[PDB]
Amino acid sequence: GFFGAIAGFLEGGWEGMIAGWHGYTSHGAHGVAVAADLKSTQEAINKITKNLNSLSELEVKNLQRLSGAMNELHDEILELDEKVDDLRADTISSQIELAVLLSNEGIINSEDEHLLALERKLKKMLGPSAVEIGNGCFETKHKCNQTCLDRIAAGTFNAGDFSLPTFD
Amino acid sequence: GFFGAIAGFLEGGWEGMIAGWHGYTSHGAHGVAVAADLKSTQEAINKITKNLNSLSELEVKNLQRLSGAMNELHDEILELDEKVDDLRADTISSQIELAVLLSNEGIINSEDEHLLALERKLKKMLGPSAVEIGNGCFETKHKCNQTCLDRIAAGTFNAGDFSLPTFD
Amino acid sequence: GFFGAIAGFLEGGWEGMIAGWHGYTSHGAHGVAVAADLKSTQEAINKITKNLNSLSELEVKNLQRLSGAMNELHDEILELDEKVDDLRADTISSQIELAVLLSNEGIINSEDEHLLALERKLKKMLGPSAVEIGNGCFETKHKCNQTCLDRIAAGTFNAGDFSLPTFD
Amino acid sequence: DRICTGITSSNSPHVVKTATQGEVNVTGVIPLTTTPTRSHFANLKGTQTRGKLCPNCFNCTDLDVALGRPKCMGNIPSAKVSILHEVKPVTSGCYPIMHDRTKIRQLPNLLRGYENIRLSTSNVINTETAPGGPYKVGTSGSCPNVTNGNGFFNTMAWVIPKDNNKIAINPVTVEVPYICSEGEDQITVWGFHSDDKTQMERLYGDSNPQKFTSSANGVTTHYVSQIGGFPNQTEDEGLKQSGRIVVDYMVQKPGKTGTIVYQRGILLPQKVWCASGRSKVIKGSLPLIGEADCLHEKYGGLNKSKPYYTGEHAKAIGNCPIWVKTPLKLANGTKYRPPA
Amino acid sequence: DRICTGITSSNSPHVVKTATQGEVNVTGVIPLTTTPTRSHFANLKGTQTRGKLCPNCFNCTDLDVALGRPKCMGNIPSAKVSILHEVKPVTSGCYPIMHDRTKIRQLPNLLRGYENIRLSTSNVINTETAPGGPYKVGTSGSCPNVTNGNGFFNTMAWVIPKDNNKIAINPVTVEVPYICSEGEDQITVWGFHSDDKTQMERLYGDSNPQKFTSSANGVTTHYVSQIGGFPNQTEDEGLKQSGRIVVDYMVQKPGKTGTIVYQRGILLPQKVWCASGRSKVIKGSLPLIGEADCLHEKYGGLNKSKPYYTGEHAKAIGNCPIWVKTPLKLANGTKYRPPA
Amino acid sequence: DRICTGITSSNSPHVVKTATQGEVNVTGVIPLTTTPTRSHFANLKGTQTRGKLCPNCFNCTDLDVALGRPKCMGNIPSAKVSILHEVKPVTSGCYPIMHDRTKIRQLPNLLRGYENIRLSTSNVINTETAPGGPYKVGTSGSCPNVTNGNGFFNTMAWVIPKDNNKIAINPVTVEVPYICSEGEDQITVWGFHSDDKTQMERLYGDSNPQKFTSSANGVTTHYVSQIGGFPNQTEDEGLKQSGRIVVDYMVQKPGKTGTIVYQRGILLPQKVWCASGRSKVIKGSLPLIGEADCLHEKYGGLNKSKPYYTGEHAKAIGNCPIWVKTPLKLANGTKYRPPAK
Ligand SMILES: *[C@@H]1O[C@H](CO)[C@@H](O[C@@H]2O[C@H](CO)[C@@H](O[C@@H]3O[C@H](CO)[C@@H](O)[C@H](O)[C@@H]3O)[C@H](O)[C@H]2NC(C)=O)[C@H](O)[C@H]1NC(C)=O
Ligand SMILES: *[C@@H]1O[C@H](CO)[C@@H](O[C@@H]2O[C@H](CO)[C@@H](O)[C@H](O)[C@H]2NC(C)=O)[C@H](O)[C@H]1NC(C)=O
Ligand SMILES: *[C@@H]1O[C@H](CO)[C@@H](O[C@@H]2O[C@H](CO)[C@@H](O)[C@H](O)[C@H]2NC(C)=O)[C@H](O)[C@H]1NC(C)=O
Ligand SMILES: *[C@@H]1O[C@H](CO)[C@@H](O[C@@H]2O[C@H](CO)[C@@H](O)[C@H](O)[C@H]2NC(C)=O)[C@H](O)[C@H]1NC(C)=O
Ligand SMILES: *[C@@H]1O[C@H](CO)[C@@H](O[C@@H]2O[C@H](CO)[C@@H](O)[C@H](O)[C@H]2NC(C)=O)[C@H](O)[C@H]1NC(C)=O
Ligand SMILES: *[C@@H]1O[C@H](CO)[C@@H](O[C@@H]2O[C@H](CO)[C@@H](O)[C@H](O)[C@H]2NC(C)=O)[C@H](O)[C@H]1NC(C)=O
Ligand SMILES: *[C@@H]1O[C@H](CO)[C@@H](O[C@@H]2O[C@H](CO)[C@@H](O)[C@H](O)[C@H]2NC(C)=O)[C@H](O)[C@H]1NC(C)=O
Ligand SMILES: *[C@@H]1O[C@H](CO)[C@@H](O[C@@H]2O[C@H](CO)[C@@H](O)[C@H](O)[C@H]2NC(C)=O)[C@H](O)[C@H]1NC(C)=O
Ligand SMILES: *[C@@H]1O[C@H](CO)[C@@H](O[C@@H]2O[C@H](CO)[C@@H](O)[C@H](O)[C@H]2NC(C)=O)[C@H](O)[C@H]1NC(C)=O
Ligand SMILES: *[C@@H]1O[C@H](CO)[C@@H](O[C@@H]2O[C@H](CO)[C@@H](O)[C@H](O)[C@H]2NC(C)=O)[C@H](O)[C@H]1NC(C)=O
Ligand SMILES: *[C@@H]1O[C@H](CO)[C@@H](O[C@@H]2O[C@H](CO)[C@@H](O)[C@H](O)[C@H]2NC(C)=O)[C@H](O)[C@H]1NC(C)=O
Ligand SMILES: *[C@@H]1O[C@H](CO)[C@@H](O[C@@H]2O[C@H](CO)[C@@H](O)[C@H](O)[C@H]2NC(C)=O)[C@H](O)[C@H]1NC(C)=O
Ligand SMILES: *[C@@H]1O[C@H](CO)[C@@H](O[C@@H]2O[C@H](CO)[C@@H](O)[C@H](O)[C@H]2NC(C)=O)[C@H](O)[C@H]1NC(C)=O
Ligand SMILES: *[C@@H]1O[C@H](CO)[C@@H](O)[C@H](O)[C@H]1NC(C)=O
Ligand SMILES: *[C@@H]1O[C@H](CO)[C@@H](O)[C@H](O)[C@H]1NC(C)=O
Ligand SMILES: *[C@@H]1O[C@H](CO)[C@@H](O)[C@H](O)[C@H]1NC(C)=O
Ligand SMILES: *[C@@H]1O[C@H](CO)[C@@H](O)[C@H](O)[C@H]1NC(C)=O
Ligand SMILES: *[C@@H]1O[C@H](CO)[C@@H](O)[C@H](O)[C@H]1NC(C)=O
Ligand SMILES: *[C@@H]1O[C@H](CO)[C@@H](O)[C@H](O)[C@H]1NC(C)=O
Repeated sequence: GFFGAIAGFLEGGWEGMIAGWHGYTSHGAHGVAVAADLKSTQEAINKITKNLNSLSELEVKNLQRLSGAMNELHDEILELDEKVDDLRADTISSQIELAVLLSNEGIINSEDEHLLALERKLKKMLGPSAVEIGNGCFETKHKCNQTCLDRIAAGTFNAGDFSLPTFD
Repeated sequence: GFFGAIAGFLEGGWEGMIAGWHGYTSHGAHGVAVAADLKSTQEAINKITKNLNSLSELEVKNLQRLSGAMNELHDEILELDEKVDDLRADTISSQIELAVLLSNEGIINSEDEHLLALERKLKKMLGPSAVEIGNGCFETKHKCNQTCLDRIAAGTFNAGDFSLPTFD
Repeated sequence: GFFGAIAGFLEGGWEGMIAGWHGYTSHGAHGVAVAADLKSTQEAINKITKNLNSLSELEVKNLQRLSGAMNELHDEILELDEKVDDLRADTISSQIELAVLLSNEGIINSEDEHLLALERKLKKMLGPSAVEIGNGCFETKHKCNQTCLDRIAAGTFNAGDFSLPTFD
Repeated sequence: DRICTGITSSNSPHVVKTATQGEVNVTGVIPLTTTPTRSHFANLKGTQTRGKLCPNCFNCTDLDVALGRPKCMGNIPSAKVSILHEVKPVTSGCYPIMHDRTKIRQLPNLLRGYENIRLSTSNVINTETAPGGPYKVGTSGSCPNVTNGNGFFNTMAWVIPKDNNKIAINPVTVEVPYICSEGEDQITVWGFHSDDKTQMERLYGDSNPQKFTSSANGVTTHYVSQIGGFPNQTEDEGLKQSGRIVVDYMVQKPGKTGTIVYQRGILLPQKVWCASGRSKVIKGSLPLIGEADCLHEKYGGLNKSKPYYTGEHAKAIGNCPIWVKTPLKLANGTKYRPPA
Repeated sequence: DRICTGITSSNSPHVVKTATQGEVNVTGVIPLTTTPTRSHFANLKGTQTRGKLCPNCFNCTDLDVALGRPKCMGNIPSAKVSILHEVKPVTSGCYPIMHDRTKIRQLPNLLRGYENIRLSTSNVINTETAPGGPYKVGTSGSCPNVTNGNGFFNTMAWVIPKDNNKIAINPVTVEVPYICSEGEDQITVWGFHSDDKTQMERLYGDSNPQKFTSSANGVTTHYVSQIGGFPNQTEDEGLKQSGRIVVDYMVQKPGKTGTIVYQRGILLPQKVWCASGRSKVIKGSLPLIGEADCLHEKYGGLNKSKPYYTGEHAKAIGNCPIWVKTPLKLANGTKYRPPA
Repeated sequence: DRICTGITSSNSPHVVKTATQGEVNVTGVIPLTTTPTRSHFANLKGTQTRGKLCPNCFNCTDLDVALGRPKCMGNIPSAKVSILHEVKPVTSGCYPIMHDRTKIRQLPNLLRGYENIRLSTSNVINTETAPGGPYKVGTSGSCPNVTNGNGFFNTMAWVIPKDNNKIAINPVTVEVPYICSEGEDQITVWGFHSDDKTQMERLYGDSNPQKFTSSANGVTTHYVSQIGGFPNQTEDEGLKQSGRIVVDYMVQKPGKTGTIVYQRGILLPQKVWCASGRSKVIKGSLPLIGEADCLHEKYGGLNKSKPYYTGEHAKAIGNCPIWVKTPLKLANGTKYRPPAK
């Protein structure tokens, strides 16, 4: 979003990320590794699922016929009744449109916030010997091939596996 | 929230924090010290208080009787008037419910953002000799018991009080 | 906002920042330099413009006269029609008032988020030799006068211009 | 090495609107609307649904039942939901009525608006003490009863002056008492018979136009009869008749009396309708086939899936999708990114 | 050591709904609603509140005052807010009326719908030039005036044909002129007296049913009188009478005249109501006890605290809480966390 | 050196409301509303706008045309939008009417509610077979026709009893058939003539008050005529007359018949109105000057700029700004900051 654009986050995307919406990439001698973070993707999906349930909870009164107003006899009243129904449908429609707009706004805008959280998951595992660049990337002393990246996504990566220090 | 879940923030809570909603903890030889951040607590309450005032500012037109429509004579009209009132109440109720939902959305979702802000308050005071982990915690070279933590919450903590460097 | 207040971000403002809403300052032997970030300002302006277009997209049904209800003859019906119009205007106005409130809420609250993104733009250019304080400031080894600051705002600043290391 | 945080990139054909980024493409969406398809109408799930007023009254229209046509008396089941299947209800038997001269057609549509509908068991007016000399009770071959003898609408009494009473009268006034129970509305059915000059003379001893005036709840209705030269018989039994009746109804709110001022040819009210509660009513058609979550005037039977729907808005009852102006979509993915 | 940022953990019995996290427990909430309790009605704070039409008219019902019953004339104070305390208003004196044969009962409820209400000081029809031969003005013991002499409703004139004029008449037409001031609505009260055959002949020289027709603003109303055999006297003075009057009202918009076509027994309009502005009206009961921010049809007098309220929605005027379906709560704490 | 992130500080005269910070000053706002100014009414952009029912019928009012006054029939254009410029329409010719004794004044305003309006070409009642003895068709100098001969309202027939029919009658009933086309509403105009005792005798052979009753769609209307002593002629042709007519209308929905019960003086319906569709109607004034995006009952012609507007809410049609309670502003800047110390 606008954060990433100013922060200099990568504006492009990775086709290799298929098992998730968000995750990590790694650049070294192996080339470019790509892994999806299932935890971040699930959180995004759970938020959307809760949002869907929230939108689906809305109840509005049925619009039926007036019981007293008879056809032909009470046509003028029935015209007003038609108008009341029409305006109800109109007003609630725009209100729902607003509620959905704000919902989609939140979801799309939360993308960069997922990345920022993914920064913290990555940072801790990489240990004190890694260097935070700031654009959403970290510079490591060790090699990090596709196999290394997968352990990061799964949250099992240890810094001691490269003789580097960990947060105790 | 979703940020903390991905970032690996502590999902639990501290019963010892009774004077505030958010704050700091310290883990060492002293055991576990706990102090509440009043600055952060006031801010959260002030947002909610302003939010209450905003919700309380809403005015809608009174619903009274029609002046012209007489009982018995105009019952068919009065039924429609009854319908208009019902739909007004229904529609505005749902609008207010939406407004309150978004308010609660904001308040509950701002929890992690308070934590993220508390990171910056802690980081500056702890000085350059501390190591930022990323999970909302800092590792210090020094001991920090309850007396030390109270000074952190109160914003008086100095790194020089442990002969450690400060941000100049 | 509430973030900056807790994070210890500067609550004041810089009158010298005239070409933009957000940006950077520099404190050294030169005194206090000030530069505006056009990228951050443009993003903020673009979001508002999109918000304006969204608010301007709303259409609601016209309120006209009933075709059947005749003056004098159907005055009681016409009074209810008057009431329907009045309540429609009332309800939609408050809905729009809510929509504008939420828009302005987002805009004003996103200020600190621009700053946080500006941190990441600044951090990368300053290189690994700079020290992140946490209060939105970085400590540099080099002098950074008004000329230096303009290169930062324009995103052209290199750390190699002081023989300091860069993030490649 | 350099490890970074990244977002996927896939085909993004779906579009949603945002507040601060305009329309954006997305990798996935959850659909919130559908355009329903027209179906047969049905019973509202979890609610007895009224179609015909009297289900066990075979070969009887609702208007037949409402007027108390012989052979068309039965149980009127209570219903919290009713289908208006006749915009202009018709009769299918009994004595020829000139329907469009009153509001009578809407009577069964008026009734179905109530939850509970019952016909009174006692008469509201005693014909043997009713104003306007002594009467005998007339019947017709047009209205054969359950044993096929000559009869008449059970809601009314075709009173005929006795042979020694064939004389004109000034307009006399009868009070229609409220005989219904606590809270019930009373619907009083009444009218008048008219004929050609000859039959008028034979039946009533007067061939001048007769005048009828009703009053209830501030509503007054005035009628003047027609002597001969009637429009053709329609919606009746098919038995040729020289005369025509005009039928009207009169709404009496709880504890309220009504008045009928009448001359010769009067059809005095007998059995009256007693109705209470409110029934939810929408336009629809018969028969009701199956069960549904929601009844919709344009789409008929309809089951709820998506929370919203698009298409033709109309009156709808039950567990329904909420109408929306456009096909809304909830984002279930990420804003489109070109491949790196 | 390790210094961290943390969130408290306390008892969290309260629940609020969120968009992206469903229902969540919290340590504290601010209640936004209350369920009000029923109280006596009251004066609306900052607004003069009408109960009875004429406060200084003692022993008078609103309908009494509206009909111009003797002893029941006084100042009708203006009010922007009125309480409808009689859904079906009653009389408590004067000549026996057959109320339910017209819309007359609602007359004072029609009046209270206006902000300003006054009775005209001049008569709208001069009885000495009124169509239908020469008249004298009749009075009754049922309607004793302020000095306990025989009188009548001041809104009407019981005109009687002179002794040399006791004869039947064809329906004659009188124009009711608009005599109210700029912007005011005129409400014309009129009617007709009827009796048994003997008294009708003595009083009018005709014992046939009389016919009356009014027309104003496109509304036409027709009545036919009843000769003897009346319903029992009610809501009147208690003095036995052989006759009954029927009373109706007629609304004339600014500068618009109405017509009354009448025969014998006519009660010609005299003093008329002149009304302007609109008064906000809700149902309620008397007396008004104290002061309140808000009058609610179900809860009566009510002061505003919480911005919203739950319970029975109904018509309500003043500084009121807005009705909502559920007890909404604003979060004032943190989402529940288990102890570490 | 120490490099920091900072926010500007400028003049902040504009104020907007927030959810969590109350009212805050800002450096700039985008106004979302304006208070419109009153203007002349105009044609609605992209839609033909009806004013007078008959634009080319000069010296004819809408009520004149609706009653079928001679000289006042012309092309009646269809319109999806109509301006109600007469709250209480008046006549300007033909035989003197006592308007306020019926609902007749509103008749042309009823018509303009329809998109399509036409007068029938055939008569709805045959005067030569109408109940109540034999009739001739009467005319007046008050109603000069297209060839400048004496005539009458084309919507009605002033039937006079033949010389062998100058006698009182019992109330007779005529059925008014539905003669309009698919989907059309029929609006039947009728009434009755009355006069002083002398003229009544000459014209009708009865000087007693006459009674008339209409019935259609459950609506019954009863009238009793007046014999002499009429109010003065008004809104008519100007020729002095001893008699007055009362005119009423009767709405017949598709396939619906109406009845008229009548005695002497009856004005039998002839040509009837056939109307279909719906026209959007608001109050306004004539003439229509120019073109506009939106027609507003208080502001007349109005072009849309800001998405919303403040001021007097009223009925409005076309491309209109949405009414709001307060002058809303969208924030286009930053929350006020004091100069940094
Ligand atoms: C415009 O009005 C004039 C009358 O001012 C209409 O012309 C006139 O029509 C009447 C009736 O048709 C004629 O009167 C007589 O009718 C009897 C009927 O049997 C007939 O036998 C007589 O020979 C005589 O025609 C009258 O002569 C005739 N002309 C005039 C100058 O009055 C004229 O028809 C009206 N315009 C239109 C377009 O109809
Ligand atoms: C929304 O999220 C994705 C859209 O890409 C849908 O796909 C699911 O993704 C989860 C991954 O956490 C896995 O269960 C499967 O890959 C998918 N689930 C199924 C049942 O196929 C997901 O289904 C969508 N959810 C909703 C509620 O629409
Ligand atoms: C974003 O979505 C739009 C609409 O789905 C895409 O535009 C469509 O492209 C297809 C090509 O297969 C055309 O047939 C449609 O006519 C286009 N729609 C419109 C409204 O122009 C667009 O290509 C998508 N963008 C991306 C980057 O995938
Ligand atoms: C149905 O049939 C006839 C209607 O004519 C009824 O039986 C007649 O009732 C009269 C009443 O005085 C008596 O003369 C006889 O009992 C019958 N007369 C003839 C000529 O048959 C019968 O009561 C009607 N109603 C029912 C059966 O419920
Ligand atoms: C809506 O409700 C249910 C959906 O479960 C349908 O009712 C069942 O439909 C099946 C198939 O036609 C039939 O066996 C019965 O009509 C119902 N099942 C049982 C066991 O009784 C109903 O038809 C649905 N209608 C629509 C229009 O979707
Ligand atoms: C969250 O709040 C709910 C609702 O107050 C709590 O559930 C209640 O628990 C008490 C005691 O067990 C019961 O008496 C109530 O009947 C429950 N209410 C409902 C609606 O289930 C729940 O215990 C709270 N959770 C926590 C962790 O405090
Ligand atoms: C109340 O009582 C009688 C009406 O019956 C009125 O008495 C009349 O007063 C006038 C005064 O000019 C005398 O000329 C009449 O002779 C009196 N009539 C009778 C029968 O006594 C009395 O004035 C009324 N008072 C009012 C209306 O204020
Ligand atoms: C009104 O009271 C009268 C006596 O004050 C009652 O007298 C009734 O009059 C009718 C007229 O023919 C007769 O049937 C009886 O004399 C009475 N009827 C009854 C049913 O008892 C009368 O009951 C009361 N109610 C009215 C007239 O409606
Ligand atoms: C609403 O508030 C008003 C204002 O306080 C109350 O009126 C006061 O009531 C107290 C006792 O209840 C008296 O001692 C005061 O003299 C009253 N003051 C005024 C100005 O009237 C009123 O009772 C409250 N009513 C309700 C229903 O809450
Ligand atoms: C929201 O809750 C907070 C506490 O969670 C309230 O703040 C407390 O209020 C008490 C007395 O009202 C005072 O001791 C302090 O202001 C707070 N105490 C503690 C221990 O935090 C606050 O008043 C509530 N807000 C509203 C609007 O009710
Ligand atoms: C923020 O609010 C208002 C903007 O309307 C400023 O004060 C107003 O405008 C001028 C100030 O010179 C004076 O009329 C009053 O002080 C205010 N008027 C009204 C009607 O409120 C206020 O100064 C602004 N604050 C800043 C820092 O710019
Ligand atoms: C509304 O806009 C229309 C067109 O945008 C205006 O009509 C124009 O008026 C100008 C000046 O009188 C002429 O030069 C143009 O030729 C007109 N164009 C058309 C298409 O008519 C109209 O005057 C505007 N009205 C208001 C009230 O703003
Ligand atoms: C919002 O305000 C900004 C500036 O505060 C407007 O953008 C500037 O407009 C001026 C002239 O109005 C130009 O000279 C600048 O080049 C614009 N861009 C800047 C200063 O970055 C912007 O137009 C306003 N938004 C809207 C919708 O009008
Ligand atoms: C990384 O993968 C490559 C695959 O060829 C290989 O060097 C090895 O499996 C991994 N290297 C390390 C250091 O784990
Ligand atoms: C904490 O640190 C200082 C050390 O002098 C002092 O406050 C205290 O002795 C220590 N221990 C505790 C439990 O406060
Ligand atoms: C800033 O930088 C250069 C020196 O590196 C030179 O222009 C001068 O010292 C400074 N100029 C200003 C305007 O501050
Ligand atoms: C009336 O009935 C006759 C036969 O009895 C039929 O020929 C005629 O067409 C009918 N009238 C109408 C208008 O259909
Ligand atoms: C008037 O009120 C008194 C008591 O105040 C009561 O006795 C009487 O019946 C009432 N009516 C009349 C007409 O006096
Ligand atoms: C109209 O005639 C009536 C009755 O003669 C009279 O009241 C009125 O003053 C007359 N008006 C005019 C303008 O002559």
